[PDB]
Amino acid sequence: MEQPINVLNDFHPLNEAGKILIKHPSLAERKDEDGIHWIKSQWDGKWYPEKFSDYLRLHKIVKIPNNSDKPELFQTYKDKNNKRSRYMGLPNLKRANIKTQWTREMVEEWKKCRDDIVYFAETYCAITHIDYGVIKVQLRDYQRDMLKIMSSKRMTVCNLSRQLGKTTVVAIFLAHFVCFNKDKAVGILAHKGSMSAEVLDRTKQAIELLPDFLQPGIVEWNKGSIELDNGSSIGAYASSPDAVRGNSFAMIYIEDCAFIPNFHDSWLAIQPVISSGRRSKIIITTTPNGLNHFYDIWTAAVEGKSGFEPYTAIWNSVKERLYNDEDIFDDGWQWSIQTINGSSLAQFRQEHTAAFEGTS
Ligand SMILES: Nc1ncnc2c1ncn2[C@@H]1O[C@H](COP(=O)(O)OP(=O)(O)O)[C@@H](O)[C@H]1O
Repeated sequence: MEQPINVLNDFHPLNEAGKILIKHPSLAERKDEDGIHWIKSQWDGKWYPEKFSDYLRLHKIVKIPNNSDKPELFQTYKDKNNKRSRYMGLPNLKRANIKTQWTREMVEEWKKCRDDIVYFAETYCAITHIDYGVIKVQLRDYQRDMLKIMSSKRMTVCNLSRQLGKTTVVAIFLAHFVCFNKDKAVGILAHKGSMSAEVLDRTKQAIELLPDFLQPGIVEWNKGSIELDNGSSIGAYASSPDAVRGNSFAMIYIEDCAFIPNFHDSWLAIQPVISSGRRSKIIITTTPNGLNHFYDIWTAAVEGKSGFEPYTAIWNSVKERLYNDEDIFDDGWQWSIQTINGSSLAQFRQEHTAAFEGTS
């Protein structure tokens, strides 16, 4: 008699010791509904089609309609043929302080966007599909959750894994913040100034695609900063105490925090910003880098010893990873095995499970 009767013959590197971190897909619940077979994921308790083709089939592909002829259709309208209303002859950008008359429906739609960030994202924001092109973005569950937390909490710290598409959500969040709030100065901080310029560029792209009624008039449009007619702005900087002390930000966004050398002095300088009577917002996102400064920030948040709300999302947040090479749902069994085998458990734990190398 070899291994017992009812013991699965498939093993996974992640279950390297008595601890089952990933359950075999054959043990999951299954059901038939809507004419197809479904399997329940162990990661979120949600149902997924057995076939990747159906997973793709069930997603809506809607292009961002190009409408520059019918104002009545204000939701998709952008007056780019009339370069008089344009900024620097730019067809996608709206000109500042331009007197415009609105209808009742337009005011309500604008308010709806101001108060429902998720609705704003999936109705007026996009991503570039490989073959379909520029279409409206359908947020991943973690992106929807992240957007909601960043908007509802004054300070948020996100411990994320790599390649989750987080820049897309950050861009939408910043675009939303400056478009629906007045006189708010936003500062983007990163290890290198070039990194912050990239975040700013992604945010500029989102604003550019917005219809006339949602897009604020453009006052300034540089590679290092922008200013809108509502008085809000965004600037890209290299993290340092001087960058923090040198401006009065309503919001500071820090990119890849755990990989910023000597961040401690920047963190120190941010304490007065946090405790200021102006109630500034602070958003931090990063993947782990051992037991350094970020580990301390994260731990305080998780233990409730700071004003920061913690948020985390790991590798299984990207659902395409839950289908194998034969386009069959396997809850990420194969993807994780190949990723670990192609690197190592240590690298996978840090890079994809958001674990802190600096062991407990
Ligand atoms: N909800 C989504 N639906 C479809 N594609 C997405 C989504 N979020 C991100 N992406 C795509 O993932 C790609 C890489 O993500 P990006 O936003 O650059 O962040 P990161 O580089 O950290 O993954 C982008 O080209 C983007 O089009």
